[PDB]
Amino acid sequence: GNPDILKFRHLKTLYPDIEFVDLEEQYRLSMVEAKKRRGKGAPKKMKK
Amino acid sequence: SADLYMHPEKWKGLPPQRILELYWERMARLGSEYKPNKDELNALLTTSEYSNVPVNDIKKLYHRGEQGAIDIKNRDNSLRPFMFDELPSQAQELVAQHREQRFYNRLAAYELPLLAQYRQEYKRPSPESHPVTYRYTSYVGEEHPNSRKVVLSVKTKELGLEEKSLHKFRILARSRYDHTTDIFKMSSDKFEHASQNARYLHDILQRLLAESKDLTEDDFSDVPLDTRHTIAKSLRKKKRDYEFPEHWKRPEDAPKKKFDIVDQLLSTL
Amino acid sequence: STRPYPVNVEAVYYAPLKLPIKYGDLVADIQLRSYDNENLDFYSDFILRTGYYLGIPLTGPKPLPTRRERWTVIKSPFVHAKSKENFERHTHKRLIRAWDTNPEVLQMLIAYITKHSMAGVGMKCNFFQRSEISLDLGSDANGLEKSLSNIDELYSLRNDDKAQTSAVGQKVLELLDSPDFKKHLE
Amino acid sequence: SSEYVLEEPTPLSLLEYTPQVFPTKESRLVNFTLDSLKKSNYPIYRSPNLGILKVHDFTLNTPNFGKYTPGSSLIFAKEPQLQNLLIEEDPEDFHRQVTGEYQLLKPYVKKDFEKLTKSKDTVSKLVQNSQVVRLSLQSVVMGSEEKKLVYDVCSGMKPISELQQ
Amino acid sequence: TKLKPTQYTQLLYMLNKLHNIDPQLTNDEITSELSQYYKKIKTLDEFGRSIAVGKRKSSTAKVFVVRGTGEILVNGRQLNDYFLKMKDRESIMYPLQVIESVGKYNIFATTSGGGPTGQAESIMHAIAKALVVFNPLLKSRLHKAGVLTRDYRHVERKKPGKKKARKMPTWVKR
Amino acid sequence: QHYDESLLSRYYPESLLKSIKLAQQTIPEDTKFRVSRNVEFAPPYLDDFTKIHPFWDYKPGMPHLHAQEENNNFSIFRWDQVQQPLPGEGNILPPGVSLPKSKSADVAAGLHKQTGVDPDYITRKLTMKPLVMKRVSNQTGKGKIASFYALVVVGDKNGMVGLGEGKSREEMSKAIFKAHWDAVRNLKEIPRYENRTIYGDIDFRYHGVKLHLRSAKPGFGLRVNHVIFEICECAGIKDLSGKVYKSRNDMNIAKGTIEAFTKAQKTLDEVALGRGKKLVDVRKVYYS
Amino acid sequence: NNMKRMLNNNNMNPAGANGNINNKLQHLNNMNNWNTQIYNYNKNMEIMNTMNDKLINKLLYKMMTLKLNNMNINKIIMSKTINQHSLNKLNIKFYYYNNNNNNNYYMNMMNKLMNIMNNNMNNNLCNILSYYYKKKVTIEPIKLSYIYLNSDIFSKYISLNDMDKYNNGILTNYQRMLNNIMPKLNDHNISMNYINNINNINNNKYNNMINLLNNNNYIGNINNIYNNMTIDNIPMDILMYKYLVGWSIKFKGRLSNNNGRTSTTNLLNGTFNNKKYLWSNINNNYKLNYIPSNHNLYNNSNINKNGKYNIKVKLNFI
RNA sequence: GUUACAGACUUAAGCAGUGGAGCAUGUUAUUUAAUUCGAUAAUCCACGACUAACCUUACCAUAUUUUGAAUAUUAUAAUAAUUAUAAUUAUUAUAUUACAGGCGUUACAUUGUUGUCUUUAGUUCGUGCUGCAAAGUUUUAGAUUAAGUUCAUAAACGAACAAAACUCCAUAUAUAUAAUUUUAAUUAUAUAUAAUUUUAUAUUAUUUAAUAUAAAGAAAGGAAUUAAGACAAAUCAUAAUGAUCCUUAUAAUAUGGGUAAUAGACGUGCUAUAAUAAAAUGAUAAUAAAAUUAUAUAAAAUAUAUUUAAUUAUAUUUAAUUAA
Ligand SMILES: [Mg+2]
Ligand SMILES: [Mg+2]
Ligand SMILES: [Mg+2]
Ligand SMILES: [Mg+2]
Ligand SMILES: [Mg+2]
Ligand SMILES: [Mg+2]
Ligand SMILES: [Mg+2]
Ligand SMILES: [Mg+2]
Ligand SMILES: [Mg+2]
Ligand SMILES: [Mg+2]
Ligand SMILES: [Mg+2]
Ligand SMILES: [Mg+2]
Ligand SMILES: [Mg+2]
Ligand SMILES: [Mg+2]
Ligand SMILES: [Mg+2]
Ligand SMILES: [Mg+2]
Ligand SMILES: [Mg+2]
Ligand SMILES: [Mg+2]
Ligand SMILES: [Mg+2]
Ligand SMILES: [Mg+2]
Ligand SMILES: [Mg+2]
Ligand SMILES: [Mg+2]
Ligand SMILES: [Mg+2]
Ligand SMILES: [Mg+2]
Ligand SMILES: [Mg+2]
Repeated sequence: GNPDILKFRHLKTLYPDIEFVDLEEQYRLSMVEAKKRRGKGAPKKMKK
Repeated sequence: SADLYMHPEKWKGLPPQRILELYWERMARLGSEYKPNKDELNALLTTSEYSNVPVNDIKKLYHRGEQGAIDIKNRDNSLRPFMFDELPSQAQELVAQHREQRFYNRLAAYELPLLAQYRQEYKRPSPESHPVTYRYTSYVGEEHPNSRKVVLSVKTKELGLEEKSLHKFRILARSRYDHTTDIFKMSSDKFEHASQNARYLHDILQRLLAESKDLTEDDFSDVPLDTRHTIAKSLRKKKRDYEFPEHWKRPEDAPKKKFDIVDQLLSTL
Repeated sequence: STRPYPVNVEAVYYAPLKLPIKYGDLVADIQLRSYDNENLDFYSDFILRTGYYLGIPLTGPKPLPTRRERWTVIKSPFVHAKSKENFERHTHKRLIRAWDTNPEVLQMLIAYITKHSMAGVGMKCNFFQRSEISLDLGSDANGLEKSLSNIDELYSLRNDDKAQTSAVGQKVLELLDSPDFKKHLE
Repeated sequence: SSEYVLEEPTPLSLLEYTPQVFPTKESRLVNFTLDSLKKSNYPIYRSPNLGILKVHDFTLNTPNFGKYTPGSSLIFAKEPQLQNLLIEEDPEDFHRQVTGEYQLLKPYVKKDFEKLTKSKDTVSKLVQNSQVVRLSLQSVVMGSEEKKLVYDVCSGMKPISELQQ
Repeated sequence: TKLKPTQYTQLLYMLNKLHNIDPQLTNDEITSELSQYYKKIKTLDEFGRSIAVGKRKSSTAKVFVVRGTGEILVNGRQLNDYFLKMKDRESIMYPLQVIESVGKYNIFATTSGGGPTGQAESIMHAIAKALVVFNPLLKSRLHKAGVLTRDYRHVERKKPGKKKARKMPTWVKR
Repeated sequence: QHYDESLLSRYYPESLLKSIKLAQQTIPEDTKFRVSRNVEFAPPYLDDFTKIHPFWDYKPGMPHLHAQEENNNFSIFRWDQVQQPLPGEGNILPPGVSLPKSKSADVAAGLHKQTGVDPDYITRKLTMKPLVMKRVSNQTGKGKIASFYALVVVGDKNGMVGLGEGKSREEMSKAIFKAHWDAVRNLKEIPRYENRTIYGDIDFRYHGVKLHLRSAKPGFGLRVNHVIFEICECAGIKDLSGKVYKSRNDMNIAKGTIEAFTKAQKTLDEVALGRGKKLVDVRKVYYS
Repeated sequence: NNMKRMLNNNNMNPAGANGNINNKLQHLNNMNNWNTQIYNYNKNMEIMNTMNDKLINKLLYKMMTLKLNNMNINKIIMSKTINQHSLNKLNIKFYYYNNNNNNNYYMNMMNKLMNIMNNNMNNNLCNILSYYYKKKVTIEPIKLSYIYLNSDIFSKYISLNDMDKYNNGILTNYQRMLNNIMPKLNDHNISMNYINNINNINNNKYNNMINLLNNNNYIGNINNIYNNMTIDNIPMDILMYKYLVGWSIKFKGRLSNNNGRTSTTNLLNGTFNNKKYLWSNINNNYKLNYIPSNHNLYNNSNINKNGKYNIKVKLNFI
């Protein structure tokens, strides 16, 4: 496809006035939070 | 004027509805870049008698949008029963189609007669002077790579040639010259643009003509016309050359004109 | 009922008129493709109507044969390959052919058609230019000037009585007029 | 429930909608002009930028818009206004479109080949090869300079290294 | 919706009997009551031959039948040269053979599409239709013979899972 | 039909007059005008298209395909309400339909249709009381199919009382409605001494339940099984003693007790008539 | 005989009597079965266009949900977009739902969103889209006042908004409300009435033709042919689909907190056969050759705590 | 592991096959560093897979990546676009955590979809009525149909999802259009009409229903649609999601290898075992349809295999057309 296509990121750039909500992202964040709460969060990544 | 919303200073003397409309326009046009104005506020206050809202309340609403409205003040009414005041999806689609039809009818009625102003009689270029036919193709909405394709096509007898030179030209053409229909055509897709391709084709044609008219130590009188490609093409296609025998016909057996007396009586003109 | 419905309305209500062909000098043929009929047929009818007024002797929607792009597919996401479903797509094709018109009129027609185009319908145009055998792009500057003059004549505002105007077209005209444009070639 | 405001059709309104490929000379110039405007990123197919919005004057037509290989995301560059806007309008493009001028490359002569290689038969073979290449490259569409470079490489006048840059 | 067949039959019986009353003795009232319950030709051409188009399978046969002495020309060549199988020729003849008019009518057939036997059948079909114009009284006879019926037998398509139209791939139990 | 310019101006606006004139010039007087059967360009009704309609044409300022406006200009900046509402009459109601305690009124209306009963009486004077409110099920091949069973005594509190049962797979409100309907269909005049209690001490068997209902002195209240009490409240019995033996199946009590009232009781007057004797009530004669 | 011939030549009308056609108010254009209404000659380009359209749909869906200072999250439901690709221009369009004269003086979040689509001079969404298509784009929102006029919206709304009413089990009140959306319309009666109206119209036109009549097939003037025929009388009667006759809504998946297994729960109302096609000239037609025109089916699958579930909706529309 | 009737490719005829041979392909088993994973009674076995050289691939060996494909948060710095040498924005770079990612495990957590019962004829709701009631009647005593479609009868009367019908293909007819060089008008394509055919004479059984005969008609098929429930049937390898497990590794890239291994076994096919059947030849080129050709279709012709040349196969080189 055309890699330059409008994304949710841009929907903040174009229309700052409207406080949009990306639903899938929000859901993912909620899931992550739940995982953190119940001791099933991701282990901290090794750097070395 | 059209550019009226942009100047909030001018509109105090307008009616209230008009002022409201201008305000709404202003809000629309500069959505995120909206910045309140004193004159505009004053206008809005003046309008307040139109739609039943107090003077402090209107000002508060202007200052704070939806939050202010909330402060001034609900049940879910999603599955509230049907009051029969709105068409469904299919219905609405059918209506839209009908609107489109009506629009097109209107166009046909009042714009196409106007279009007949821009009307010119045909100015024919004679086949004697203009035998060659450069056909160009154009795909309207798309950007096809066949839009560059141009096709020159000429009857070889229509070209200004002597008989010896004509034969030589035909020989040079090879597969491009058909012999059943005395036609030579060629297309070019080599170049980027259509005009370029047409020019190239023209140049080729000119070169071919120059070669035909040479005759100096190169006649091609004793190379017969190769018609193999044409016969191959004919084989690929089908033929309906056969016809009804002319001696099998029977004009005497044909149905004669039957006498209709009432029709005859009618025809007094 | 004492209400005079003029001729244009009547014409709209009835089938579209067609002007007769004086000479068989096929100037342009326009093929209309679409994945269905109703819109396409309507569009063709509209094209014919506008062609009548622009006096173009258009012939009419000769239906060229429909295509059929078939594709079969196993219904399931996994195995059950004994059950299979077909799919098809019909490219409906209609042909218009303009027969006697001075190029400018034809261009206008085509431009008008593409302006008020319909949803489902694609379009292709084959234009035909009966030129002489020998040609010359040597006497150039004068020919360019003539072309510019012709363009100017074509796109002149006769009476500004709230007529249709285009900003891009005006810009194009301005560019054509300019000294820089004239200079280009030499 | 109101009167139909009939705006009269005009050639000017039907300008832009003129076919991109039409035989006429007059039409060709117009088409070229339209193409030049499009290249410049003039507001065709879109509402113009004027001195009303100041911050949000964005465009998507950057040097490599719908392309992958240049590493970036969507770049919202600010558009000029209708004033302070330049038009590209290059001569080579005009020559290509309005007139039907084409380059055709140059056939490599035998003398040039003799400059490098010694033997006659080998030179003749090289010349033949160059000729063969030329017609193929004319047929293909690539780019004025790039195509020429390729042709040179094929001939042996330039080495293979000049391609990989 | 509450009307039954038996009721309708009864009603018909009632009406019919009333109608049957000798027209001379009938009344105005009866007739008023009963009032409620009421409710292109082919020809030869300029040259005197009957064109007719017949079809079978993929074949199409436009056939010019004319009154001259009985000779055949299929598709611009002799009949024995075109149709090699005698069966096809016999089939073609059959419309002229059900009538006693083989030898009477010159026939100029022009076929397209399909194979030879199907083409011959389409020609035959066309000829019967052509003959029907020359004498309309024989039309019923031709129909009875089975020549005026367009043979519908159409090649069934290959269905998805099946190999051919009906031929399925082998079944297994174990 | 080629009309004059002045006539056209009288009926048509000044903008389209030129276009009309042009059409007249172009199209000759001798014109055939064929009827296109295979495609219909124009609508199925006559309309001079000079007037743009609100509903049946596109809204002018609104954006769409065939806009014929600039990308900037679209006069439509409020999207709270609907843009193109329905023309002429606001509704699209079919023939014989209307727009939207109430349940009791609906019941009464339905009864009035079905069986000619007075709706107003049903609404006001009758008062209902659910006695049993089961959920009940059937083992079908699909599965266990539950069904809400109600049993609802209704009664004007002047000796007019009726029991009714009803059933719905859908929720219990519907079942109760049905039970109420049934009760009003089955209204029944019970006899009662002094408009407060039964005549004699009755002892009646309905299926399982063995009933025993003693009469009562005035002031002594209802002292009986809860179902019986409920039925008495509706049927206007103020004073009653009694006790249920054997089965105490609520439904069968409810059915049995109304049967006992209607059947086991004999009014004094009826007894007197049968026997041919005076049958005085001593207390009444005394004047308490 | 001449008069009869003339009538035969001109004998056309709206379909639906027992020389007739299905008018543009009597059936759907088969183009309105597909969502990318396009033909291009280069099929690669067409594919690219339809991809773009699909990507824009997702973007639009994303936009549709707003927030108000983390107080209220008004989820505007939108239909699947339909993209009309004329030669000149694209036009995107969708149907949407949103849940005293005090609000003349502030712009609502939904209003702002709608304004963004086409009204923001340079900044608007249509302008930005135009770069992807190389033609002028026009987004038209269409407001629906009810949830159940469009099938997609109905299914989508239930998936997103009314979670709590069915997550453990379908609450009784909610179920009742679903059941009694429409007032149980006698669909047989309505179809029959419509047919009668069509017949009457046909008779009227025929009568007019007769009156006019008292080798060329031209009748009288237009005014006299269409004597009683007007915009006020005909169009709305002829309009085919108007009445949600019957509808079915199915909830399916893990919609039970106690139970591990799934739960198919179906609500059924009215009827899904159409009686206008049963006894008249108008015939039924099939969208994508498998969905009766009058039907419109859709589903939308929101994720729960327990896992995935969906909500089929299916309406009939006489 | 039950009665009784009715049904059809069920059986019976019949035609051609499988089962023997060799090969192809899938499966099994075993092998292997890896032979990736699933499908595996009917309802797996040229199935998922409409093409496994690399890639695709998921498997294996050896190498090497570690915020990685995203979104957001917090900072430094650099370039470009816009404005009237500063600033606003957009991006990029380096980092910074939450994480990203997972064809890992469970279709006995799910979605959607599909298979089989199934184009089978079943599956239920209002009002009335029966039963104390759960329930029953309707939804069947007969009969008939392909059929819960229908007439006879019946405490029933109507109404829905199925059935039928509308739908598509094909057919016949009519109208329109096609300057009969994009022609095939013997066509193509829009719009109609047409039949689940009708009528009458007789012969059997009771006004009708089957047979026969006749006269009227072009009138004779195929496709899609496969309900409810069930099989914890198939799919987490289309995709998505719940729970759970991996986070310098169960995530990511390259080079090669493997998926093509071979004792026996099992399906599907292909080619065969010669004269009611195989091979040479057949240019005024015997007779088709359907479909593809801008990520192309490749004509004629020259050259070699080949002393004539044709055939067949390559090469040489692209004529024509992006297409009635
Ligand atoms: Mg009872
Ligand atoms: Mg058998
Ligand atoms: Mg064996
Ligand atoms: Mg074997
Ligand atoms: Mg697995
Ligand atoms: Mg395996
Ligand atoms: Mg590998
Ligand atoms: Mg994860
Ligand atoms: Mg992996
Ligand atoms: Mg599943
Ligand atoms: Mg599994
Ligand atoms: Mg039952
Ligand atoms: Mg049953
Ligand atoms: Mg069916
Ligand atoms: Mg022809
Ligand atoms: Mg089922
Ligand atoms: Mg299982
Ligand atoms: Mg399962
Ligand atoms: Mg999973
Ligand atoms: Mg996955
Ligand atoms: Mg990895
Ligand atoms: Mg394998
Ligand atoms: Mg198989
Ligand atoms: Mg043999
Ligand atoms: Mg060849």
